[PDB]
Amino acid sequence: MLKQVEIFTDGSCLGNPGPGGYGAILRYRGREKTFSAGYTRTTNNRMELMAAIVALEALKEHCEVILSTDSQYVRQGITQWIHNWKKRGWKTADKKPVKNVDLWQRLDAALGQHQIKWEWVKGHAGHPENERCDELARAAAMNPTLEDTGYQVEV
Ligand SMILES: [Mg+2]
Ligand SMILES: [Mg+2]
Repeated sequence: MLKQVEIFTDGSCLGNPGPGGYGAILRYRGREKTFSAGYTRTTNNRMELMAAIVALEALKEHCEVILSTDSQYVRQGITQWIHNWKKRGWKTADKKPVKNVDLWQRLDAALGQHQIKWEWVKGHAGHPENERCDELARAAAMNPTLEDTGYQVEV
């Protein structure tokens, strides 16, 4: 049997683009570990991906992971887009590079490490760990210390 683990994720961004941060909680046997960092210019959706990437990459063995997020962007990519990407070489139908391909490829690499069950929640109301992830992400966005070196500025 695989170790069973729970991960909760959220991103936060003060603009589009603007300062942003991610927040994640990894829970195993009651014990909780938190992850967060802040970036000077980024987007909310890139921070949503970073939260999942960082928490999954922390795992040192193959796990069964219950992954909970309210991000409709992450949900659309996981359930609607990534199957096209893997057939098309990570390009659009116009043979153009897909947006945020650097983070989507990193997330896909981390996801392939584990047995993943996704828990798509509707919001933060009633989900205390997801609310705490939002607090972690917002706190980092208010004290950014890194550059989002993979963000291709759109403006
Ligand atoms: Mg969010
Ligand atoms: Mg948020």
